Amino acid sequence: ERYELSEKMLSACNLLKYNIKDPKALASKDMRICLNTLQHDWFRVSSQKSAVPAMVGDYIAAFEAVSPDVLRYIINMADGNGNTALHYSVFHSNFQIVKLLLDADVCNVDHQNKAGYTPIMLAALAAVEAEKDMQVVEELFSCGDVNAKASQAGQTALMLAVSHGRIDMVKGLLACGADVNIQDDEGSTALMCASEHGHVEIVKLLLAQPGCNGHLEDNDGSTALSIALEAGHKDIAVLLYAHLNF
Amino acid sequence: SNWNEIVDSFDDMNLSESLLRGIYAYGFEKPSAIQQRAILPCIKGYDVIAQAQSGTGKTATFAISILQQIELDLKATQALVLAPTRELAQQIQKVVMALGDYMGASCHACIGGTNVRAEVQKLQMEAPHIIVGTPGRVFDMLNRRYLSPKYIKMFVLDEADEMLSRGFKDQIYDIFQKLNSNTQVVLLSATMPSDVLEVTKKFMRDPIRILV
Repeated sequence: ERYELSEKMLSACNLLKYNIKDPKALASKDMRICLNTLQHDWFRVSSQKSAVPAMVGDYIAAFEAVSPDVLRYIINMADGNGNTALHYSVFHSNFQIVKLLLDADVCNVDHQNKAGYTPIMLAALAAVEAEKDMQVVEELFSCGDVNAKASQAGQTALMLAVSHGRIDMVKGLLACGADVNIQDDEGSTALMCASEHGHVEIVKLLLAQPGCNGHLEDNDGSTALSIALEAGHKDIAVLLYAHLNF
Repeated sequence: SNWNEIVDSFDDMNLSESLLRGIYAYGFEKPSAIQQRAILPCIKGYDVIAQAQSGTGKTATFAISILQQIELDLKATQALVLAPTRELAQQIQKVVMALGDYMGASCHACIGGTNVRAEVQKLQMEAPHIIVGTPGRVFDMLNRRYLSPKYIKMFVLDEADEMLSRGFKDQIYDIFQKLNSNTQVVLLSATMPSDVLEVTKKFMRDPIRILV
């Protein structure tokens, strides 16, 4: 029992296929009306909290059935805030839908919304209930650019996860090849953040990564060691000292 | 009262039709004196000091000014409003969202009763056109780089005397450190103690002073 596209959605897809290789026709008023109807439909189906995985999968199958170009076009649609279906899927913790979008293999995983964040950065701060969800999350991490930096403060997913003390998420990001030595706009690393916030276990996790560079300094000239010392975290300071000078 | 022009009608205040529709749908008819005197030069971008009692229609003034100032196609924070309490911040947010029911602007409330993580994820999805909340939480979001001062051109301090009575002085100064120097400043306060006057003297330039 497969979900079927509505007539207006199917015909919208047909018009899309008709003019997908026609820029002037795509930019015309009526065609933009059509594309608006289609986009509102797609986001209604894929990006609400109460969205249904089987429906989205069937719709993807139908989109490809019309044309792969149509599928790629629709999947990567973004609203007024630059958010795509992947963004909302991650944000709503609808990871079955996330998985379906990934399996489509035409999804732009590294698209930044107008806020400046990727689906992976959203995932770093997303609620993950079961192990299945975390599996989907790690597949997302491995698919896209795990080392991308947010537009606002140059934050990576790892830095965001560390900043909120999400140990398991940090583990996941590290397991999926997140670079530890990347610096943000202020020159801060995940190690410095963990040292400042006082996350001992996260500090241990980062230091245990091969090639973790504890010599790096922020724009103030501060290292993770000096930050730990200044913040009164002496155990972390001893960890970092032992790491740097042995 | 160092400014001449006073306008007795919302229809003359050069507001967009969306905002006007929102105003008249909300339940307003004719503007109270404070709006009539303060709304226009606030939209113009002047620093403003308003001294009126709680219940003279203070909220709607900077609500209208901000809502008119906002560039809606710019998906970034443009206005920051501070309040002494959670309840007042929520009230201001409700009013702003009600007056902008026909506009399409976003208004988020920075209160301390919320889970930081989820709020940050919401911010990751969309940087709200207007932020309104308590000094401590707002500065928390500024300091953790989750809220950006890059596009913030409006800084409103609702009931400054109240915020200072509850000891938010440090937070207010810190937020002044965070924001850009070209940021328009608007302060509302029933009383004018030494600290309020000191803040207005330190950070405001050539302000429009109004007493009700």
